[PDB]
Amino acid sequence: TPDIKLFGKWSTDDVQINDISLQDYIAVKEKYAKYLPHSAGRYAAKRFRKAQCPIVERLTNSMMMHGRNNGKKLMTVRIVKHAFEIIHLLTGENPLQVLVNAIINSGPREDSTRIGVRRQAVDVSPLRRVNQAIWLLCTGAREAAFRNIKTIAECLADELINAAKGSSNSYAIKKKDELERVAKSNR
Amino acid sequence: CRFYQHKFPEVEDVVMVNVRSIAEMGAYVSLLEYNNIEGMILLSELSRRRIRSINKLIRIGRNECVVVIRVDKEKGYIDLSKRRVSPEEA
Amino acid sequence: RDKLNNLVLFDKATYDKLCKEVPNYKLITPAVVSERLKIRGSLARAALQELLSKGLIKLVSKHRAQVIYTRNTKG
Amino acid sequence: RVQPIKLARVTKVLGRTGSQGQCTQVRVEFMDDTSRSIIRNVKGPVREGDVLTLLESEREARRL
Amino acid sequence: PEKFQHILRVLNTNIDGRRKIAFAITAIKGVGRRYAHVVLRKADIDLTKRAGELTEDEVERVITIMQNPRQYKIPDWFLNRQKDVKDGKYSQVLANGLDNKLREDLERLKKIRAHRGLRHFWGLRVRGQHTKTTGRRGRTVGVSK
Amino acid sequence: MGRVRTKTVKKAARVIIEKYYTRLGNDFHTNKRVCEEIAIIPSKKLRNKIAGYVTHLMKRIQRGPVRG
Amino acid sequence: NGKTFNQVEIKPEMIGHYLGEFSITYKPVKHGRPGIGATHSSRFIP
Amino acid sequence: VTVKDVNQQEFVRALAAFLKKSGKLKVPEWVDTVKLAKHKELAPYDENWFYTRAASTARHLYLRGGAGVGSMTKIYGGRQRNGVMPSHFSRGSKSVARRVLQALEGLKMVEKDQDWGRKLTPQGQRDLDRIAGQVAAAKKK
Amino acid sequence: HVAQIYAIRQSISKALVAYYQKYVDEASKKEIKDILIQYDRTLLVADPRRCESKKFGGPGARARYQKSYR
RNA sequence: AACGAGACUCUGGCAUGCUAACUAGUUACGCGACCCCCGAGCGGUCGGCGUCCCCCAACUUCUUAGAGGGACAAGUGGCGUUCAGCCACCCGAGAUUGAGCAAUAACAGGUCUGUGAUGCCCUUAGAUGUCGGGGCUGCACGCGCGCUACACUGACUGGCUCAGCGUGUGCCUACCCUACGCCGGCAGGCGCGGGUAACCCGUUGAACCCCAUUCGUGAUGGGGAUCGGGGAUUGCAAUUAUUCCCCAUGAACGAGGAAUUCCCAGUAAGUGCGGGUCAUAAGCUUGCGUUGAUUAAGUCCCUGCCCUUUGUACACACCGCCCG
Ligand SMILES: [Mg+2]
Ligand SMILES: [Mg+2]
Ligand SMILES: [Mg+2]
Ligand SMILES: [Mg+2]
Ligand SMILES: [Mg+2]
Ligand SMILES: [Mg+2]
Ligand SMILES: [Mg+2]
Ligand SMILES: [Mg+2]
Ligand SMILES: [Mg+2]
Ligand SMILES: [Mg+2]
Ligand SMILES: [Mg+2]
Ligand SMILES: [Mg+2]
Ligand SMILES: [Mg+2]
Ligand SMILES: [Mg+2]
Ligand SMILES: [Mg+2]
Ligand SMILES: [Mg+2]
Ligand SMILES: [Mg+2]
Ligand SMILES: [Mg+2]
Ligand SMILES: [Mg+2]
Ligand SMILES: [Mg+2]
Ligand SMILES: [Mg+2]
Ligand SMILES: [Mg+2]
Ligand SMILES: [Mg+2]
Ligand SMILES: [Mg+2]
Ligand SMILES: [Mg+2]
Ligand SMILES: [Mg+2]
Ligand SMILES: [Mg+2]
Ligand SMILES: [Mg+2]
Repeated sequence: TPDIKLFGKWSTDDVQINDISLQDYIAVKEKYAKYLPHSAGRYAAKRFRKAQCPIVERLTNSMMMHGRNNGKKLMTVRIVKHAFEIIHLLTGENPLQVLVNAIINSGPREDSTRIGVRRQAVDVSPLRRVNQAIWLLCTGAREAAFRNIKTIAECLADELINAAKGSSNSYAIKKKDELERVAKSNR
Repeated sequence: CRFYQHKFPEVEDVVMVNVRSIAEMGAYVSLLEYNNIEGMILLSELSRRRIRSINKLIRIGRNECVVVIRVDKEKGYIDLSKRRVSPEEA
Repeated sequence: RDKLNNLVLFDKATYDKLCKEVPNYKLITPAVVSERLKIRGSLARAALQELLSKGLIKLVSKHRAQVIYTRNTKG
Repeated sequence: RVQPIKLARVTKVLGRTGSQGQCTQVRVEFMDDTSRSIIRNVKGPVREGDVLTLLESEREARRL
Repeated sequence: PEKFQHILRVLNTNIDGRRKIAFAITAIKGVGRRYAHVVLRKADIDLTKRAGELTEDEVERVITIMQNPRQYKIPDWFLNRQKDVKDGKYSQVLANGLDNKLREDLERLKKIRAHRGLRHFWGLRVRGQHTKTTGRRGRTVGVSK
Repeated sequence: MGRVRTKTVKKAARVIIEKYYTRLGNDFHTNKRVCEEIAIIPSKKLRNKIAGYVTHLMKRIQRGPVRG
Repeated sequence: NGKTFNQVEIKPEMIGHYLGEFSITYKPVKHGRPGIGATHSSRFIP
Repeated sequence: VTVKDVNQQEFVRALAAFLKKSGKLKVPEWVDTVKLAKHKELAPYDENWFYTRAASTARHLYLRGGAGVGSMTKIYGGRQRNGVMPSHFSRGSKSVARRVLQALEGLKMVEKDQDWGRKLTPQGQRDLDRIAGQVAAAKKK
Repeated sequence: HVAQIYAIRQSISKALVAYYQKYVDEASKKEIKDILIQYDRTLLVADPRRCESKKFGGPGARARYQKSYR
């Protein structure tokens, strides 16, 4: 056991990544196992250094948004903790693999740039894939829980779940495939 | 309550839609000749020629007849178009 | 805006549904019971605590912000 | 009207084209026959060597 | 649990029966929330039962406290009307006593045409606020002739 | 960054080598002391940059001749 | 007032108020027509 | 075990439950009709708030033996929301902080030390550490 | 509060590496230092980051007040 | 050859090396004292907690602040006409910290209301050189810098635990920061000490945050405008309410059209705290810390800037000139 690390509870070493394009850009196994999603981490000092950042910490940073959350990070860690604890119930599966699935199945593998409304189609770099997937599924949650009785942990959990199996009931998937159809038309 | 003998409109049909929100790369519009499954019209497909302001063509709450081009009969993606209509169809 | 109707205390039908919903769920939070039933939410909390006092449910994590339960830690 | 996905590996970065200099010119292999090669235009920050994904390997974009 | 009547009509206003009793009786004018907690505390009532869970005799115990606060030992610095200008009494005006006491106060002011009476008349701001860029109810005017 | 030595750093380092060539070896920390002894550089920051160009020029002069 | 002396007969109800409180220092406003600078659109003369 | 060995919240709950188990420690008459500071907006929920407040006060005296009322009102200060203007830091109530320290001297737990201020008597510290051990043994700490 | 968790977390491990290095052999502390520095740096090397100083013109260090042209 | 750039001056980051400290400390024990067994033990001894009291003990890690040291594209590998230099990497406290200072030539820029700097003009005893009152706050309306919000990533009520830059008795002038006791629900009042300041306020018990309770999608306990009544402090004087406290009243506002501002790392934003003005007194501004992201490593498209070539009927210079 002491050679191996957990977010208190969840194991990393049983994870798998099936998109060989994203194996360089999602950090979860091995030297990227940390006990908490909270490190000082001067990541945003050089260009690609953001790729080394453990994926759960990236999921936390992208969550404290819209003004009256800027900076409040300990709330974000206590949100993520609860979200995973709910996910393990709603499935009975490992929470980290579900997160890795919901990131892989949300990166739009083609987008349309603007040239002149005249657009053109282009393919997205493997880093932008994950950078967009994170944004999308954290906006889905923040949006689903703005005036409902549900709690942000509940909505983030069911968002990760409904996305890890592309279901058209999740904001992320809808927006991704809708961003791809617009590219498909003006190919 | 359903209007017609098929709940999902077929390709090449002209439909009555009430535009509801002008999107960033289209508009999210209701469906009023079929039940209210959403529709998305691409902004490249309002008119055949250059436009000065979108509010002069479409604005929230205006019944209009548009032609569907493609649809994922499974997932629910109704792709809609307005360049491709004659006023007789209307 | 609409009128999300909710009760503050149970009627017999709803009380039956509570003592029978326990196995149906693998996620028991105040919010989900307050939405699947027509419960205010300050009532869902009290009812869930009452059930927990009957060993009918198992508390998996309680926080100041969010509470959770589980089905039976069985099956 | 039906084509499988293709996976290419970036082998060289040429320049940053587009009107605001947003997209990037890049030359890719094909990971099943490393003989093939095309020039593509990507949107994110490509490095070198990472696996793109093409939804229509037949095109070959030539400017902005 | 407890499926008897909930709504109650305390004096001249419909107190909804659902809300917690503290936040239930606040639907009376002149009775904010800080005063209500004191009334309920001096009434010995539980503070975890809604308005529907009180019988017909506790409610009188609460009313008589709201009406005669000075005698149930609620100090003279809680009452909203103090050394009343016309007769020196101290009390909480409750429901229409509030309306009439505001009405009488504005009449009292206008009668001797004090600078506040005229401001209440002309419909302006009575305290010392600037009025050049505020309030601003009316309609736009054009420079054309 | 920059790192383009100014002409007041590329003229000291040229006179010094002409006068004292047999002291200026090939490491930087000894040159940083020789230069401090021979000339009067009125700063630490300037002294180091001068003694850092001296080493470049020394490495180059252990090949063919330089034209200054 | 600032220029006139305004008479005031004293009533008993004036008790405890201030004297100046019965003699206002200005005419109440009623507006004219907006002038040539009134709106951000209004400015132009050839 | 001393007091620093145990979780400083359940210790407070234990000390309050013990203080309100002796019949001593007279409480002021206005205990139920008081805001508790200039910046609050409501009266405390817990009907026994005086007992909790005295418990925490004694604990705070234990950890820093020279308080006086002018810091009990700072130890208890908070943030005032000035309506439509920015908030600002605001002190506690002098009068209840004073009556709390006076009520503790009646239990011989507190005494006015040299210079000026207050500290716990030798007999007060025992009363504390005893329930500290009680807590550590109940929760197994 | 948080900036003291890292002070503590850095100080104790910077200690177990200097109690070894002084009263144990040298080659035993090279084990500690590499079990440590390979997992997370800044358990031995302090962050050099400190707040930058505000300037006139803006609310903080780099922002500026709004500019109303017309 | 001269100026500007750069160099330079201040500041932030590193020294367990030096200098040396009752106006900073730490460790030790000389201690002793309190307390609990909390562990061996029993309760002392072995130990544990101490901003409890000492030392004419030892020292300078933490604190303070002086002298020097350190970083140079210096080492290694690529690209460079093998030059000037660029890119990645190693060792490292650090391989780009932030400011101040700044040229030639100009502008009909601002300031005669900073000046006992000042030409000319005006008024000069029925004053344009003093006291009492009013005004600069007046409200149909158009705009600018902002503050608080539209809530559940929340509001309320308790509980727990952390800073940094600073100022402080006033020379006419006449006032300073506050400990500790007592009285009052609160603002506040009386009493009696310290401070001309690393000495006292002060170990500056700061807010957000952190932990636990009530509410439940409802303009609701969100929000806190407007208005009634009452109680204090400043001052010669508070009405057109100086400021402050309490009970009460409970509006618009459910993320904002066309447009448009600022911003690259301890930065944006959230959060409070000192300085200035200040008899009383920040929704301002100037600084300080505290929790601390997303996106970029680019381009000349838009708005502008610098250098070369080219065209001109412009030179008050395209906001030009000019035809019927
Ligand atoms: Mg706020
Ligand atoms: Mg800031
Ligand atoms: Mg420097
Ligand atoms: Mg320093
Ligand atoms: Mg000490
Ligand atoms: Mg120095
Ligand atoms: Mg080389
Ligand atoms: Mg290194
Ligand atoms: Mg610099
Ligand atoms: Mg210049
Ligand atoms: Mg002048
Ligand atoms: Mg003059
Ligand atoms: Mg005079
Ligand atoms: Mg005068
Ligand atoms: Mg003015
Ligand atoms: Mg301005
Ligand atoms: Mg609070
Ligand atoms: Mg004023
Ligand atoms: Mg300020
Ligand atoms: Mg002052
Ligand atoms: Mg001030
Ligand atoms: Mg000002
Ligand atoms: Mg140039
Ligand atoms: Mg020419
Ligand atoms: Mg020419
Ligand atoms: Mg000419
Ligand atoms: Mg002209
Ligand atoms: Mg022209």
